[PDB]
Amino acid sequence: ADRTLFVGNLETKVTEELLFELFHQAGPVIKVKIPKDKDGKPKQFAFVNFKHEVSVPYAMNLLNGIKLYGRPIKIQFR
Amino acid sequence: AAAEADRTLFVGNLETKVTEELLFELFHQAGPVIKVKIPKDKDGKPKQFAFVNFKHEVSVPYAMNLLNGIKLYGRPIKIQFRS
Amino acid sequence: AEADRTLFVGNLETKVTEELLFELFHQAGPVIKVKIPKDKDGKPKQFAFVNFKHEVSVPYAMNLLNGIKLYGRPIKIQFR
Amino acid sequence: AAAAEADRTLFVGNLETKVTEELLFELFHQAGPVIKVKIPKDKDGKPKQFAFVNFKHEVSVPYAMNLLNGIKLYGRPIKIQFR
Amino acid sequence: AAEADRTLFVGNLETKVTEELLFELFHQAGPVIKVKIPKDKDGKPKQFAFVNFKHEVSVPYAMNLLNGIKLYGRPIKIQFR
Repeated sequence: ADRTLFVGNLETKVTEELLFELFHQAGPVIKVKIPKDKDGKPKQFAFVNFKHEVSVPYAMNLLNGIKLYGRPIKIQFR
Repeated sequence: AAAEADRTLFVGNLETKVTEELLFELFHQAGPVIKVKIPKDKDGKPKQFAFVNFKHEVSVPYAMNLLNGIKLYGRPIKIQFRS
Repeated sequence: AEADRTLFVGNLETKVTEELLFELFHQAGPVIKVKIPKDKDGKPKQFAFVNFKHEVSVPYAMNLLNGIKLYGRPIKIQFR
Repeated sequence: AAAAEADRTLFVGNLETKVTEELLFELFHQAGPVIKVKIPKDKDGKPKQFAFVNFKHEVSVPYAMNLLNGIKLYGRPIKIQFR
Repeated sequence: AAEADRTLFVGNLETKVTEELLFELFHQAGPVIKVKIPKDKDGKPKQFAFVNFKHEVSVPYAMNLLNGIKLYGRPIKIQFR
């Protein structure tokens, strides 16, 4: 839980599979999770858990603000 | 089968000289393209927009980031996923 | 005459030669010829015509090279 | 010496608390071999919000300065300054 | 045969820029004959340089590629003669 990023401002069509492939460019990714509504539907953010800590500052610089389906993601850390 | 739609982009603000062949080669850089269509007038003219159908849906968010706003004969295209 | 594989390149610095433009635009595909017309007194003018072998080079070249600075002066590409 | 070490050392300020000497070594290594990196701690402590990066080759100094100045580490851009 | 068409003026130099640094930097535009940072009448380096390329094409290439680049925080100002 020290190598995890918060990716907000996600467009409705962004899936976990898309973010994994995107953040994998910053290093091996253990898993991605878009939390689902209390009644099943995705929320508009994901948690991206890297294997290595260095992927965190690398991923932020590399991908912060990148547009997915027109909407720029917002990366935060802790 | 009709999604097909999940893999289609609306490309607007097309210069009249842009051909279906050009868009194909252009959007092929984002992945395999199944078909491209520039709808036709009742006088055969272009309506200044097209539909690009990719094979994989990952190409969709990729083509957008990579081509949206690119100028074709001076006119910047406008890519929309559903339009 | 169906040679619309040709671009106009205005706003040329005095030191831009046909050789330079050929080499510069060759990055967008084979070039048949480049021309800088000379004026009434044998002096080159401030624009050029670049004729491509393939039409696809035109939209490519426009997007790739337009507004690039040669000797500090940005070229102004036009189709017709 | 220790002035030939002063002309091969850069001051890197506006650091995020999370930035470690290791991260900086790897980052500035992209501008050439790095002898040593030091984030000073004071009195307690503590530690400080800047770093000293000592290159082996003086050429790395203007290179790194022009290559890495202003890039964001954990959202905070680093401030490189030569002597 | 005094070719100034293959030489660039590089002004607004930081005092720590050397002829060796400008050589290696401008070499990225093609072979470089010589680089000169002139001296004043008292033998003190000036804050501009002359870069002589072997090929004229390096001129428009170099100044499009390197003009305004910061050396020790100071952007160089390239001018073609």
